[PDB]
Amino acid sequence: KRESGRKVQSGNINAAKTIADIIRTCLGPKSMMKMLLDPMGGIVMTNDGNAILREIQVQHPAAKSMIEISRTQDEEVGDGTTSVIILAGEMLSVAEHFLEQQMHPTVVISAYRKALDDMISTLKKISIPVDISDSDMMLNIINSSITTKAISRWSSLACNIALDAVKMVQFEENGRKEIDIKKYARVEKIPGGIIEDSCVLRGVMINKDVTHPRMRRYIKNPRIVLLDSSLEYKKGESQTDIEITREEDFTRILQMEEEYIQQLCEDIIQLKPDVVITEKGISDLAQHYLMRANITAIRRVRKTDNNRIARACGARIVSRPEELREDDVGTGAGLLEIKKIGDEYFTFITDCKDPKACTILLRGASKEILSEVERNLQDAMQVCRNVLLDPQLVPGGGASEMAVAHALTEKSKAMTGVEQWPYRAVAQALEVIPRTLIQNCGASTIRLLTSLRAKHTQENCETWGVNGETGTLVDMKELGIWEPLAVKLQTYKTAVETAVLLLRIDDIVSGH
Amino acid sequence: TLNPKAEVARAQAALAVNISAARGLQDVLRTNLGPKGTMKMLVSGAGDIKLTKDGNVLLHEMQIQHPTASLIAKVATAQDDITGDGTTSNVLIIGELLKQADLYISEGLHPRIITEGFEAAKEKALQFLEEVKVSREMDRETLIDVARTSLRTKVHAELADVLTEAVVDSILAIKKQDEPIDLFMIEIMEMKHKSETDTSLIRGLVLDHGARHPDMKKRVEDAYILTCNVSLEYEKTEVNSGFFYKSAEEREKLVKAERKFIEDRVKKIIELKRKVCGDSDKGFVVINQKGIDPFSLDALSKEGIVALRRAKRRNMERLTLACGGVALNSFDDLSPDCLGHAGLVYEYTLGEEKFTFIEKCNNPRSVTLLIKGPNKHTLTQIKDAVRDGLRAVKNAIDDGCVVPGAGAVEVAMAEALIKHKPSVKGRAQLGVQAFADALLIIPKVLAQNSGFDLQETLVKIQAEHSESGQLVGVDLNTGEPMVAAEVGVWDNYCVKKQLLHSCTVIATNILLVDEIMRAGM
Amino acid sequence: TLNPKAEVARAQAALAVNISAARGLQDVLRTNLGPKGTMKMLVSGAGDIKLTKDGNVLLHEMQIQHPTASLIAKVATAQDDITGDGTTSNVLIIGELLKQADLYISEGLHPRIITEGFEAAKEKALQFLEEVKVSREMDRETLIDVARTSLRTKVHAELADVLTEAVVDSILAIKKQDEPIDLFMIEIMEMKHKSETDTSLIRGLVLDHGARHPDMKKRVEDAYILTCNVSLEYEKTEVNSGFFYKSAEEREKLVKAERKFIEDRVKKIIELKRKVCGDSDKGFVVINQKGIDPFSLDALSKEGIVALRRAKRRNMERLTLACGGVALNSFDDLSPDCLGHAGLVYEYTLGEEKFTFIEKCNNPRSVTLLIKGPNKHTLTQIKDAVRDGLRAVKNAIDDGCVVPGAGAVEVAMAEALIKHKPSVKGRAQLGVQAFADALLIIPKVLAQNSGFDLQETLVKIQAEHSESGQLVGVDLNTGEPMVAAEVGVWDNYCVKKQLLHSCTVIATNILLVDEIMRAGM
Ligand SMILES: Nc1ncnc2c1ncn2[C@@H]1O[C@H](COP(=O)(O)OP(=O)(O)O)[C@@H](O)[C@H]1O
Ligand SMILES: Nc1ncnc2c1ncn2[C@@H]1O[C@H](COP(=O)(O)OP(=O)(O)O)[C@@H](O)[C@H]1O
Ligand SMILES: Nc1ncnc2c1ncn2[C@@H]1O[C@H](COP(=O)(O)OP(=O)(O)O)[C@@H](O)[C@H]1O
Repeated sequence: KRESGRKVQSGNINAAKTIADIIRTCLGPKSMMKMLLDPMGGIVMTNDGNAILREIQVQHPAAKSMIEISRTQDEEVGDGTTSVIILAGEMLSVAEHFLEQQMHPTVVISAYRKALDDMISTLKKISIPVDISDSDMMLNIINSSITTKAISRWSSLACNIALDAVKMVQFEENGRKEIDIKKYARVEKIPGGIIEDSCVLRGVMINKDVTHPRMRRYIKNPRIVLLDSSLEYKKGESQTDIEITREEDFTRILQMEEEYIQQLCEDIIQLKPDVVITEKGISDLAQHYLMRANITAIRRVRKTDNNRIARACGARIVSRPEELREDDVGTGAGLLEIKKIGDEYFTFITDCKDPKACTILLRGASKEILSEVERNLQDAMQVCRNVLLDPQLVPGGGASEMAVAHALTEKSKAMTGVEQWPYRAVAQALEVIPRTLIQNCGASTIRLLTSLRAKHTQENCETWGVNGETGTLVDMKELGIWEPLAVKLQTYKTAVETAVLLLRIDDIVSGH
Repeated sequence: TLNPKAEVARAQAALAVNISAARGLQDVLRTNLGPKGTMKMLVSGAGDIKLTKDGNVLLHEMQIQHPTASLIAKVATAQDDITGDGTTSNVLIIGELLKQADLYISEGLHPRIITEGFEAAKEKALQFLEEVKVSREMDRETLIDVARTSLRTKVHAELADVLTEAVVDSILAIKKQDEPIDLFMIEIMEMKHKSETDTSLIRGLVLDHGARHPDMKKRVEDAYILTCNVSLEYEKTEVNSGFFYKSAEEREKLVKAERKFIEDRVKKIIELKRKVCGDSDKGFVVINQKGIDPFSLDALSKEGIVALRRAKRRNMERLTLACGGVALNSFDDLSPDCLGHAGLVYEYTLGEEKFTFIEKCNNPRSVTLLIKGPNKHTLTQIKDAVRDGLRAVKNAIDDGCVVPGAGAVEVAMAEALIKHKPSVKGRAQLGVQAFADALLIIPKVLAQNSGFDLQETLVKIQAEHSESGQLVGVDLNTGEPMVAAEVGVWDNYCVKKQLLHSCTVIATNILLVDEIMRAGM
Repeated sequence: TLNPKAEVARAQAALAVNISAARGLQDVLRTNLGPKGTMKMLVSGAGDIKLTKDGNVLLHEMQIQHPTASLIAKVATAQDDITGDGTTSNVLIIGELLKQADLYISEGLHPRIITEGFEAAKEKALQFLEEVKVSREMDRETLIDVARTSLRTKVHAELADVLTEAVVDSILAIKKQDEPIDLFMIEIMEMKHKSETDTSLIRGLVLDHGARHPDMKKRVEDAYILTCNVSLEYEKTEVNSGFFYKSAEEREKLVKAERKFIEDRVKKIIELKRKVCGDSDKGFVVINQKGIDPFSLDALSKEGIVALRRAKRRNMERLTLACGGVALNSFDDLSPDCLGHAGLVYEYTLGEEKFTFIEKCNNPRSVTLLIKGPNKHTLTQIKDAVRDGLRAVKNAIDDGCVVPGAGAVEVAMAEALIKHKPSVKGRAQLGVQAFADALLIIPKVLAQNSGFDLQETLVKIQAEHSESGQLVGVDLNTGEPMVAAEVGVWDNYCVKKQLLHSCTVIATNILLVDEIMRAGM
């Protein structure tokens, strides 16, 4: 029914801790697999933290919050999501100070929020900039995802695709340097070819099919037209259908259907275009004028998809076709091609311009290999987004965790009060990240984690992390495990903000 | 630590659940390894019985109760799709790999350390396979040893010489000048009313539907093959008309006019028959897929034509590439350029049905292997053995290298791994030792099924050492060592190659399983 | 097929029961192997507590539920009486031998074949000791490492350096003239009212009861010790008479008359005192075992004579050898022949009690090891350690050859047995492999108790090889390899020799058990 008292906070901890214990071993390159018993007796042997929790049923609402916060991470950053839940579960797993010591959550939350400002400052100290102009460094950075994948045979290809693609979308002139991979980097697959044939189209590719053969097959100077209205007979304000029974009234309603569709098409062809792109559908009578005009018929193109076209070829959006002025012409466009590349038509309006958007062409030998190349390239685009938004990397392999933990432990010495105890407990929670990397490799956890903390005390904290493959210690200057800063800061805030959230819950109430 | 309506195995006992399933599946399939191995029955529940030793059939068609064991069954499907052999030996090595790993995992060893040893033992075992393979030329004497080695594992040691010569000759007819090979060129037919040993080859092709008229020729020693797809039965009016009648007889009178479009096209058939060698000591055959009217059949039958009707898409496909007759979709464009040619064309009468045979062709690029048996399941068992025998001869021809059998490669690779110090990690050799002992399960099981001691057989073949290339195997009749290359036992290079790639990947992934969770089960 | 009140396991389950018992007993004693190993408690039920790592005490004094495990407990009683060490490691090898045998017995191997492999490996294992045994001459530094190696496994690493020099010098005090060392020459005495680290050696004997009178000399630098066994207290009439009294006063007259039997003899002690060097700068001591009246203690104390009473028979025999005076069974025949000679004879004062010490003897051929501790159980703990440390130095001197420790012999013999093929049959190769992997339990367990990974430690010491005779063992503090000779870690030759002969005999006999029948249980 409901929960109240200390049972709530201790219950939310066991729920969040239980969800993290599932994916404790799903961290690093030597991640362990998980067996998911389907209801029909089947098994899925995935090792992805997002896919595991997505398929698991959870009864506690605290678990739904942990999972729903992880999904929000995937939309922004396709990496480090597993670290959020583990840290959020370890930060909450310290229930000694929470209940056994009878401290109020406001005392704990004030310490967790104080450490978060210190964890953020320490990560910027151990950071390091990157020369984004040199693509060789970004290759080593993007290899964190290409490693242990089938696309390693064309690893450099994936970097040049993702690197150059995000640079086109990056509109730095607006100050904030916003990037939109979902809209301005729309990806579409093309059957045929191989992995090497994968490239980036410098334009906008529409997957519209060819309905008739009377369409422009190859053009050197396209002329694209844009409009939102539909090419059909003007209906009434309501959706009332036209019901007719008298034959004499048919020719009247038919003539009204033909003339208005006729006059609207006559104005579209006055500019001598090569393709009519409309947002809404195009009826059969309207297509009879497009095939007669020897121009391509295109429809069902969204607003943002049309906005990129006007920036590419120089077209102009109009409400209706009747108001089409001479400005709506795609002069300077590269070419218009509706070739059937791999048993599927593809509209290419590429040009020699970068209209703050592009389209990625995924060539491949089969749908299985195409999907493998697809999901592997999206993460590379996001790593390029995170580095280009904030070109600062921090040492990975558990080094940034141990480096930050030493700063809090040394800073807690001057922390007079009861908040020093949970403030230090957050530092010991960061050690769980190398604790799992060492557990997966099989090396002794206590022996290496003890020596690992000693290296950060004496030697510089910017290096001396952990090697997940070998298990021994290694400097991140010698091993390119450097991860972005924006991923770690958002990973650290989301873990503390999530733990602060569940700690603020004291009564699970039902009602609507 | 779990939500309601679910379950979770947190500790390492989840791994023991997967090890127990593989150990159980090992003990099931080990009794059907090799020729002397037993057979397993597949009761479909409806009442159909089926006996077979093919591990792919005992895992794909047989549904497995345990959830974990069904995963390994899907791999046997994947193993059969690449090489078509080794599915049984794949499961036995997986069962022993996980068995040997549990001995060290119980001592506190992590699974990830053992899997890194398998990756090292695989590369060493893969390099040693390159040295043992024999790249000799493939001759009829060699492929017979391959076909016998592949067919004796699926039959009662009586259909060996029967299906061996058929399986070998079927392949040699479809490869010359280093051309790429395709097993789809060989058709597999099944017929009853004869003993199991009545299997033989068919150089031509078998057709289902035969001629239907008393005046037909039972055999045509020569004829031009005319491919067609036009319905010579009663069809609708082909012109813009309808049914303008006043009674039933007037409706029937218009059907005569509707038959004018078909009846005249029958004369066009008779015309080209009389034109293209319609003289004495000659014949003509029509293979029209669609139906033919009884009255129209009377016209062609009296002219000495052996007509056929209501054929399948597969028959017309092979009939075209074999005979060369191009399909005419309308008799208006009838011409002699679309005509083929063939030798003997006859219909062998069985006790119940009949089938048309088009044997004695020059180079049809397609043949047929006619299987004969008394029962239904026996024909299916022989169909599987031929497909496994053809794919075995295919691999030996495509991949010109072959390797010895009878566990001689497994015994040699195991000795090489033991004679291999660590190179990736100190503790990795524990997995290399487990990989070595896992390979020895193959000669161990061959000694069990043959009825000999498991330990005496393996120790004798291991003691064979000399200052020269020496590869001994398990003699199923004697039990003593036996040079598999001398007696004529040869396995493919892709079979042993894919075993190491398939065994290591699955034995690795099953070891990396830390927890077993219910996804709403 | 069975009779009432009878049960028998005809199948191989009798081995699975006996093998399971050894594995259980293995897991119990493996935690107390070495100095880093944990201790076991021995609750007698009445409330007494006793802590000890000595496997013989954990098998002789403790009670075991399993009947099969009680057989192995009796073996430790035999192993202790012959060598004095190796009872714990004897049980580990039996469990690991039976563990490896069960792995092969499940594969259909007969038990008798495995026992033949042990007999072949055992004979080869014994020869390896003769090659690696170091016949170093017995000196102080060598025995310190041996006694340290034994005493550290029974104490908290604090009494080791204290007890080491004492146990070494105790044997050297009695070791001379190439005589066989007798442990009866060293008596072990305990004392409360002091801490544990106050243990030290006493050159002479120590007695419980001492002089109790104010007029006694606190220390006697020299004296003619008189050995006697005559009671100087109220005794019965020794002449042809008896006791007849009429009242309490007439009874008191019989005491005065009966006391004259002693009063004439108490002055006899004063006579021989004045007789044999009664001048100045001399002394006299009486060690009469029987009771002495306070009158005689009061009389002789005025003459300056230390008289003792209520001693043991064994102490009187040791006292005669220390002094030289033969025991006089009757004071009437007193003479100087019954006298001896000794040096400083003082009295050690504790908080409550006081003890007699006869240090500075001439030729006792015997010493005493004075143990001191605060608790009762701590005295029994240290006593069991010194008895084990004494036998360790005894075996090192009785058998001048020693061998390394830290499992260095087991790691070496394991590699030696692997490089050795049979000579009776091939299947004995499996038993030799089980013997090889069984000896490695000792270096495996030492890594567990020290808190290090079982596999990393063994692989390092086993991988360490060179082009020369090189030893290698487990470093309990660091976990890295360690040459035992370069650090002072040595075992005995008879211990390792009896270990191989003991484990092979019992692991053999346990494997030959085909059935377990209840004799009316
Ligand atoms: N090659 C490597 N060596 C050492 N540590 C690595 C390596 N690759 C990734 N890691 C570590 O593993 C952690 C998880 O990485 P990743 O799998 O990319 O994210 P997630 O586990 O959230 O999916 C990171 O914090 C990183 O420090
Ligand atoms: N004369 C023959 N002698 C010894 N072993 C044989 C012989 N023929 C086949 N074998 C063994 O039988 C095993 C199984 O063969 P096969 O049935 O083709 O594969 P699978 O059992 O995996 O389907 C092979 O590993 C091979 O070594
Ligand atoms: N510091 C040490 N380093 C290496 N090995 C040791 C050390 N101390 C003891 N050992 C080993 O522990 C073993 C057991 O010693 P001990 O307790 O005397 O016999 P048991 O365990 O059979 O009663 C010996 O074989 C010895 O080699």
